[PDB]
Amino acid sequence: IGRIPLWLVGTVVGLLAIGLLAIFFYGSYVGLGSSL
Amino acid sequence: MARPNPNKQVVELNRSSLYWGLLLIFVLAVLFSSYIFN
Amino acid sequence: MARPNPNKQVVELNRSSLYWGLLLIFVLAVLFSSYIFN
Amino acid sequence: GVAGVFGGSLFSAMHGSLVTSSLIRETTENESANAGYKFGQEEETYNI
Amino acid sequence: SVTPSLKNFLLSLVAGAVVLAAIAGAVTAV
Amino acid sequence: IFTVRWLAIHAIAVPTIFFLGAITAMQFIQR
Amino acid sequence: EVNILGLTATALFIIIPTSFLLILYVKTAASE
Amino acid sequence: EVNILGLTATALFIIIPTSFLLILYVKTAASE
Amino acid sequence: ERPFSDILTSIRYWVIHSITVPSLFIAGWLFVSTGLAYDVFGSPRPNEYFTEDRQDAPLITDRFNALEQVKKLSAQ
Amino acid sequence: MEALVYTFLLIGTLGIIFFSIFFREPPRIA
Amino acid sequence: MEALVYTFLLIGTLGIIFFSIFFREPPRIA
Amino acid sequence: QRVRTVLDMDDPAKEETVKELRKDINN
Amino acid sequence: EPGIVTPLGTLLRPLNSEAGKVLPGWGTTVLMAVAILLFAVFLLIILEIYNSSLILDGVTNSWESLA
Amino acid sequence: IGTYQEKRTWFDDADDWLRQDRFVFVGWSGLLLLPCAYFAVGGWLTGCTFVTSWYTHGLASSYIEGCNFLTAAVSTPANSLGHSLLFVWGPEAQGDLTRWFQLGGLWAFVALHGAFGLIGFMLRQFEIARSVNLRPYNAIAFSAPIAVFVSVFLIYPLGQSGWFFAPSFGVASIFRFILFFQGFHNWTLNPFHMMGVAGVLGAALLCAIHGATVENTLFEDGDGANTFRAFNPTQAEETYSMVTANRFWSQIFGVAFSNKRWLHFFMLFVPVTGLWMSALGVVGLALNLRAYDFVSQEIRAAEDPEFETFYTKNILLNEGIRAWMAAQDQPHEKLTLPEEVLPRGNAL
Amino acid sequence: GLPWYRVHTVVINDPGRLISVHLMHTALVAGWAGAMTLFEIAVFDPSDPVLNPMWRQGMFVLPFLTRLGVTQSWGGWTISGETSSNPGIWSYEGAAASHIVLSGLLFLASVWHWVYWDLELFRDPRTGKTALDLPKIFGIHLFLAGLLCFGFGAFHVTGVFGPGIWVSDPYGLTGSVQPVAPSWGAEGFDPYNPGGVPAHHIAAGILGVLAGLFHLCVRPSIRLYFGLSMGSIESVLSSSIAAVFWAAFVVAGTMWYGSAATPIELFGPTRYQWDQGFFQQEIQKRVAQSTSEGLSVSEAWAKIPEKLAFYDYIGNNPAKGGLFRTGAMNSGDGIAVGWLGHASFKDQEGRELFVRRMPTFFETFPVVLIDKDGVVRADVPFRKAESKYSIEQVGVSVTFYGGELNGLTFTDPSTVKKYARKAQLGEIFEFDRSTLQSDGVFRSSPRGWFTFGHLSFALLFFFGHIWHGSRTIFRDVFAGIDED
Ligand code: CLA
Ligand code: CLA
Ligand code: CLA
Ligand SMILES: CC(C)=CCC/C(C)=C/CC/C(C)=C/CC/C(C)=C/CC/C(C)=C/CC/C(C)=C/CC/C(C)=C/CC/C(C)=C/CC/C(C)=C/CC1=CC(=O)C(C)=C(C)C1=O
Ligand SMILES: CCCCCCCCCCCCCCCC(=O)OC[C@H](COP(=O)(O)OC[C@@H](O)CO)OC(=O)CCCCCCCCCCCCCCC
Ligand SMILES: CC1=C(/C=C/C(C)=C/C=C/C(C)=C/C=C/C=C(C)/C=C/C=C(C)/C=C/C2=C(C)CCCC2(C)C)C(C)(C)CCC1
Ligand SMILES: CC1=C(/C=C/C(C)=C\C=C/C(C)=C/C=C/C=C(C)/C=C/C=C(C)/C=C/C2=C(C)CCCC2(C)C)C(C)(C)CCC1
Ligand SMILES: CC1=C(/C=C/C(C)=C\C=C\C(C)=C\C=C\C=C(C)\C=C\C=C(C)\C=C\C2=C(C)CCCC2(C)C)C(C)(C)CCC1
Ligand SMILES: [Fe+2]
Ligand code: NA
Repeated sequence: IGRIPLWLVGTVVGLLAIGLLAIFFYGSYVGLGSSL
Repeated sequence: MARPNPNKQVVELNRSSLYWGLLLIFVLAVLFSSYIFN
Repeated sequence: MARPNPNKQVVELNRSSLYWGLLLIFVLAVLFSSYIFN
Repeated sequence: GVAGVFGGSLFSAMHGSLVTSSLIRETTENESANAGYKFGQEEETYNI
Repeated sequence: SVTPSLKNFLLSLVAGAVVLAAIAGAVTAV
Repeated sequence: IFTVRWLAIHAIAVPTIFFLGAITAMQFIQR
Repeated sequence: EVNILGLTATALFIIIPTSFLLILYVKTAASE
Repeated sequence: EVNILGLTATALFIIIPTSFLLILYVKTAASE
Repeated sequence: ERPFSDILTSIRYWVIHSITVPSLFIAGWLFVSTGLAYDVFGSPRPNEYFTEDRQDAPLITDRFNALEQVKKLSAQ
Repeated sequence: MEALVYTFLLIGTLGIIFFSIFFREPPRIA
Repeated sequence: MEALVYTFLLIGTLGIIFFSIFFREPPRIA
Repeated sequence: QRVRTVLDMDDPAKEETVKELRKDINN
Repeated sequence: EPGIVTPLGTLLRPLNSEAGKVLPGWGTTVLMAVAILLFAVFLLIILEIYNSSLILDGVTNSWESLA
Repeated sequence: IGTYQEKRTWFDDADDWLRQDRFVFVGWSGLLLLPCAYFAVGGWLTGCTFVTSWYTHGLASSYIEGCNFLTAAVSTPANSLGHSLLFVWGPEAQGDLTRWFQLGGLWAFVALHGAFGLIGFMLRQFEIARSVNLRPYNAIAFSAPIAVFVSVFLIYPLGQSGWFFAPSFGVASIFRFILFFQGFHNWTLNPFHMMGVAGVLGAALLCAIHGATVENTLFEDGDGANTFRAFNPTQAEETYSMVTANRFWSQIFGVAFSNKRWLHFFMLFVPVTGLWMSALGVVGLALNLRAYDFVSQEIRAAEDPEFETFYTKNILLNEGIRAWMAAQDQPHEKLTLPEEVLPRGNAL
Repeated sequence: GLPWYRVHTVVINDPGRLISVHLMHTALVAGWAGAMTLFEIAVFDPSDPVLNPMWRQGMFVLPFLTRLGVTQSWGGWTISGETSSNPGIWSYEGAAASHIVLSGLLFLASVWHWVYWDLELFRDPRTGKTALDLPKIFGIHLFLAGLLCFGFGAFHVTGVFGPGIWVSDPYGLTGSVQPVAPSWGAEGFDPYNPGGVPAHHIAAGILGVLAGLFHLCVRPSIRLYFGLSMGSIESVLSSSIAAVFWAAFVVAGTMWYGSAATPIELFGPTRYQWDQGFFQQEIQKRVAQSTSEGLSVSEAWAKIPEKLAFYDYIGNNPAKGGLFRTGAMNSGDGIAVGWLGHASFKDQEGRELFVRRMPTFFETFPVVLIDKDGVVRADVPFRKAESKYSIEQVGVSVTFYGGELNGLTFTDPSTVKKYARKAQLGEIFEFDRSTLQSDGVFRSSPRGWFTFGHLSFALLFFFGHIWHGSRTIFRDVFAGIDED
């Protein structure tokens, strides 16, 4: 209980979510679904 | 002479005049349907 | 339970309901006249 | 915008249902359930 | 005769029976 | 715990994470 | 091929007066 | 010319529900 | 009651979730990278869309012989 | 419908006269 | 006859709107 | 009579025909 | 207060003489559930027959069936 | 029940376990809602991810091949497969899951399970409303979207030649379905669709206007300027001045609501009515009954090359949509129509 | 007072007045049935039952009449191509006037029950309050329903005492009202088998009688009684609405999908028959069979009947109308007066081209003449300025082999384009459009109108059932809870 911050946990989850969104958007310009 | 109308009257249609009017309408109907259909 | 019906009720339609009914009927006629006349 | 108009209809139906269900009995299947008290009191109706 | 569609339908109703049996056991548990 | 909340949260969480991994993997395939 | 003009004429000349007299009779019987 | 069927349909769809709503209104206001 | 606000702060959650969640991420990696998704769900790879016999989109034209037609015109 | 409308009108007349005979208002004032 | 039908229904609905706006029942209970 | 002709001559007029759709694996 | 006494009314009176007269326990709930299950299986059978998805030897599900 | 002994059976224990205050309510209808909705969302998410459409439609509808969330979808089966329910044990699949997915049986799976999940969930609104004892107007309200689901995903493909004309579960798939009804059915012109549009737009209108009116009549109720904390769930007074609101809209719009029972019933009424009328419209379109032609307009435009309307432009544009889209949209039709029979404008 | 949507709730607790409104409705629907039958007899033209069938004339209740046995009327005609036999009292107009007399009798009975409503039959003996024993009432009506189903299945449809069913040819050529023997096997559940209906009715009536016996002798359970509120009339209202829209869904589904209970000679072809090339493959295989042995073209096609070519025409299709494309299909694109024949198209060097037909979804489809294999060889061009597919340079010629037009081949003028456009719809027919001031757009079949109305009503009654189920389950919160 309270050993690592809840706000910091939310920050780490947010960094992973933004990273996944960035990876998904990056995959649209390269490879399959890149029209090239 | 005031806001409500003292000349207001209610309508009365008894059953005898009802039956007479209905008979009148349907007798006019049987008389003129054959002629409008022509 | 007697000679008159105990379940007799009166009907109430205020001016708002009158307006809503007339609006519904007239807008329905407005919409569907172009299709009925075609 | 499509999500918002569909959600606006959804939230309209939802709010309407949740607060027309939350009715303390002042309007019965007659015009109103005034037998408890007639019009003219601050005793508020409904529930939230 | 016993058409493959009918045989598969019989196995299908048996499978549905055991699926609802497992669901009943699960809702009986927990 | 293995209560109804445990079962519901895990039934939602496990395949979402599994498929998120699968899609992140599919982000790097070239024709 | 069905004379709809005469049909609607007969239908209206029945319906409008019988309904009107029924309204008047109902208000006479209700309000004595 | 003139679509008499459509004219009749539109005319009755006006008058009959309109007369219905008006008659309940005037009978409701007659006996409040 | 665990209203979900305490478990994230607790390190005991992340003791076992630093293995299960990356294990599922790696499981998805091997699942699609080993072609198992293609093999299980019938997904065709990018180099097996137009075979030598037909150069256009595959056409269906059947109801009852559907499985025999997929054995005819699948990705070999 | 040629004969049917005259049939409706004749039946209406018969029903009206039947109701006027039987479902009439009772004769009051002498 | 087509055009006057549309004109009449439109101006009639506008008339009902006008009548409901200015000659409504005065509001009660709040 | 001639089974291959009658399907093939229903083919240009209407391709959704039962005669064309049944037993299309052999074609 | 008393209703109008009627000959056909007192004829058919026993058929309305047991309003609410109800058996306790669960009754035949198991039997009606079994009947509903058999009825649902029969309905699924006729559905899959009428879907051309339960092929039988004699049923063709086509206009040729009445040929 | 009703002052009886009511000797406890397995039904009583099962009902007592099903009606408990949990993280998510289960109830008796949870026997249907939870598994059916689970397979519905799982099938849609898997078919958007792995299950392809290179068999059925001959196009890409999966995450594995280059389709985004806006592009991938659970595609419908093919017209040649008819209205078959496509069971795993059905004659099409014959118990092969790998080729069941490829023939599009997952679409029928998701559609049937989504229907039964809808049944279970709105049954659950009955179960909750009975558990805590108020009217199920939530169920009467949600009766309209399930009618929409029935009319769109079941009644229309049942009336058509097969599930191929059903809406595939997706984003661009529903977009294609919308454009299909535009080109082939003239679905904008149908009055039932017009009443559906009116109902939903009026419902969004009512939601926005009611929320804003309540929020701008919220009284003082405190000294902090954050008015949300100025509300107290304990207090029995109204959070908003409905008198002030009524006189405001009486002087702005002319007519205003005077009874909040009528207000909230009307904002319940408009979307349900609109969805029900549009559902009846889709029921009409299921049998290819469409509001397509205005016979006076085509007759007068035929005898006079000078008369035209935006309606006439829309009809000709519908012919364009049909001609240029059905060629690949309906692969079973073998539409190898050349370009000189496909119609054009000048320079385009 | 009472809201306008509530005026009928005054008789929820008055069984006598419930009888009154039920009998009033029965009178109204009986009068409507009689009026519609006489109206459709007045509009009906039996001059050409071969080429101008009643389902092409917007006929709705006469096909339900003919399906069950009545085939002739009082005027001296029969729709089966024969002259009238002895008509008796049970003709079309006889049934209409009989339903009118029923309407009057039911009207007078409704008035009687309205006036006399407090019968002791409606009063409970133990408590003295007005009550109805709904499980016993249901047992009674289940016994009568089983008896009526058994009588209709063992006496009418079997032909031992009734006439049978209007059965037909598989392609809608030869059909009449005849008895059919029941089938107890799998073919008994064959939907297109006419023999399944008598076995269906016999088994269903027997089962209904036995179930009525259990409902008469056995009482319900307390748990079930407080479960679905059997002691209330709103529960039986909701359940009855549920059952009737279930039946409406069944009827609409069978009407669209075709059945032995849906004769093609009374209701027209099917959209699935058109899309699946049913009459087309029939006509073509008959021609191929006649060509294979003996007779050649231009006389073998004359062996093709007048009915089948009319059936193979999308203007007869139920899936081509509109909501407001109103009236008979004859009023749409004229009355059919004759069959031209099969338009045969040849190229300049000589090879048979085929016209691509117009599917149900398309209001307008391109007219293309495609090769024997399935290659595009000619088309009516939009640009008319490019390629080698325009008719005047490809050189196609239209031949015909049928009734009115058999051996005059056209190659030069726009007549070949006109006949390609006409045959692109199916078989080419002459229609007269001046008799009914016919317009040209495609009207809807009576099947389509039936199925549209009953699907919409079934879904609306789904709303009615779910609402009355809500009201019945939740009668405590709809009426009042009084601060608890
Ligand atoms: C003296 C009794 C009588 C007789 C002999 C007839 C005879 C006829 N009627 Mg009629 N009718 C009657 C009474 C009668 N009617 C009454 C009292 C009413 C008022 C409700 C009607 C209202 C009526 C209408 C609206 C119509 C007819 C029509 C017809 C004609 C064709 C019927 C048909 O083939 O459709 C087929 C009949 C059916 C498909 C009924 C099926 C019954 C369903 C399946 C019951 C399902 C629920 C059931 C209780 C379940 C049982 C469960 C089991 C286990 C027991 C036919 C000549 C039709 C016509 O041609 O117009 C004149 C038509 O339009 N009638
Ligand atoms: C569900 C029952 C049913 C069915 C399937 C049919 C089917 C049919 N009827 Mg019919 N009819 C019925 C009930 C039914 N009818 C009833 C109860 C009546 C008494 C009023 C009539 C009276 C009647 C007449 C007089 C005629 C027909 C005719 C026909 C045939 C032509 C198509 C048509 O109906 O026009 C088109 C159908 C529509 C345009 C449907 C309207 C779409 C919806 C309902 C509009 C919604 C209402 C809307 C608010 C109205 C606003 C409009 C307003 C502005 C005027 C057709 C096969 C014609 C015929 O062929 O004669 C034999 C004919 O002349 N019917
Ligand atoms: C045979 C089926 C049936 C029966 C017996 C009832 C009976 C009843 N309903 Mg109900 N209902 C039904 C089906 C049925 N309903 C369906 C299908 C729907 C979905 C549309 C509803 C939706 C519904 C609602 C929302 C409500 C009721 C209500 C009521 C109660 C009083 C309303 C009333 O009748 O006053 C008179 C009705 C009118 C004056 C309606 C006006 C006439 C309409 C607009 C046009 C009529 C056209 C023509 C004459 C007939 C065409 C219909 C026919 C072809 C089917 C009453 C006991 C009320 C209730 O629940 O009580 C609390 C209520 O508010 N019903
Ligand atoms: C020459 C000329 C005139 C040319 C015009 C030609 C022309 C284009 C004509 C138009 C044709 C025509 C009418 C087309 C429309 C046809 C159409 C689709 C009709 C729909 C018909 C129909 C039956 C639809 C069914 C669906 C349905 C029920 C929709 C109803 C929609 C509807 C009425 C919505 C409500 C609208 C609205 C203004 C909401 C009220 C909001 C408001 C005033 C709140 C006030 C308020 C808010 C509070 O929060 C509080 C607290 C208080 C107190 C309070 O007061
Ligand atoms: C310069 C000012 C600008 C505004 C002028 C234009 C405003 C138009 C007035 C709104 C319409 C009035 C509706 C009457 C119906 C009416 O007044 O009902 C009456 C109702 C008031 O009900 P109450 O609150 O009195 O109900 C409680 C009672 O039971 C107790 O007394 O009004 C409303 O529900 C709120 C207004 C909704 C307005 C609905 C919008 C209707 C759209 C009309 C579209 C017409 C078709 C196109 C035109 C051809
Ligand atoms: C008294 C009497 C009698 C009889 C009489 C009569 C003759 C009656 C009748 C009657 C009738 C003759 C009836 C009919 C009717 C009709 C109806 C009943 C109808 C209707 C309607 C509806 C329901 C509609 C609806 C709708 C609309 C609105 C439009 C279109 C669409 C729809 C469908 C939605 C006699 C002497 C014999 C004997 C005994 C006594
Ligand atoms: C198919 C099928 C099945 C079933 C299954 C299931 C039931 C499951 C599942 C599942 C699931 C359930 C899945 C999932 C997925 C998900 C995902 C893939 C996600 C996502 C993505 C994204 C992109 C996101 C974003 C976001 C948002 C928007 C929200 C929040 C924030 C974030 C950022 C996270 C089986 C095999 C049995 C058999 C039959 C068929
Ligand atoms: C909890 C939360 C969340 C999450 C969030 C996040 C994710 C956050 C973050 C964030 C971050 C993560 C941030 C960062 C930052 C940083 C910054 C902003 C900085 C800076 C600075 C500068 C300006 C720079 C400069 C420079 C240059 C220019 C280059 C190189 C060198 C140097 C470094 C000097 C969510 C939404 C889910 C929910 C709600 C809340
Ligand atoms: Fe509110
Ligand atoms: Na252009």
